[PDB]
Amino acid sequence: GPLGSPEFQVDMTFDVDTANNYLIISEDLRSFRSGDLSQNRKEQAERFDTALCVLGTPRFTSGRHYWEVDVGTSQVWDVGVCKESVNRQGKIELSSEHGFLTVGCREGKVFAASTVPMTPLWVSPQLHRVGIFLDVGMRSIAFYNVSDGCHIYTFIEIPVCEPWRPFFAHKRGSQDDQSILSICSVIN
Repeated sequence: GPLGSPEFQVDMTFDVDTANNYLIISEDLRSFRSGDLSQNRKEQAERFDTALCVLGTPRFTSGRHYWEVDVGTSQVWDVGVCKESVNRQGKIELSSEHGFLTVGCREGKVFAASTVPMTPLWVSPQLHRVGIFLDVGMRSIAFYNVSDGCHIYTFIEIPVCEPWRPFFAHKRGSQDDQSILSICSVIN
């Protein structure tokens, strides 16, 4: 991607204790998608019971951290970070005032960031890979289009009193829809 300083690439995976019942994760724990059946999993506070969401395993409390998410052909998604202390049961309101700093896409390729009110975004029609840079020191989190390094939105003056957990969400477009969200990779 456009990340010039590789040292900040945070190779991660998803945290299964957080995934919602209707979310199927891959074996390498770096891809997922909502679905038909209900994966009856160990019900717990760390797991969303209603919304189709998962959390990256990391827990950032300081430093600069970068990771990429491929949203492929998905039509409905949300990416970013949420506070470790956010409520995971019931209605999840994507609001920076509820602890959610995300960028999302809805039906019709409409883009929006979770500010208060929501900030509309005009991103490339061919977008499919989002670059995220969490900078706790600068109290900001930025989003980028990985295909050309174009800046999408940046949140500033974000609170840094508790760990920030990578956030993810996805809902199929149709029964046949094969779209998936996958975290991206590695290095040398």
